[PDB]
Amino acid sequence: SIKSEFAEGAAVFVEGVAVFLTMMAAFQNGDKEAVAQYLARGASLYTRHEELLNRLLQKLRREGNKEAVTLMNEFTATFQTGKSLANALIAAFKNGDDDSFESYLQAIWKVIAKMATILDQIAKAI
Repeated sequence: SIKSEFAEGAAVFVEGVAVFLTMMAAFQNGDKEAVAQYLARGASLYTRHEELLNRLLQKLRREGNKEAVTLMNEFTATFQTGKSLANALIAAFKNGDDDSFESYLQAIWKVIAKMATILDQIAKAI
């Protein structure tokens, strides 16, 4: 159902946000081995989330909920376009470029915050 897919996607979002916050703290504390593990985990969370977003969008389009569809479109467009920032973050990790890594963490967080606002609006429109 729409509600089942939404709740499962929300829980993956919560996991990803938590991992991201933990990764920012590890980076600040100079624990790069932990940062590497969190970056690897974020990758599988991306795949898990993308599947749930697809499933939810299919169900929303079939039921014809216009407000929820347009919000979900913005969430998914941001999720997909934001992959470019994630790839740059990974590149900075591989290059040992901590200044760039820091910059992308802070820019990504701004996007995550926007996505969390959209997600709350989706919950109120389903």
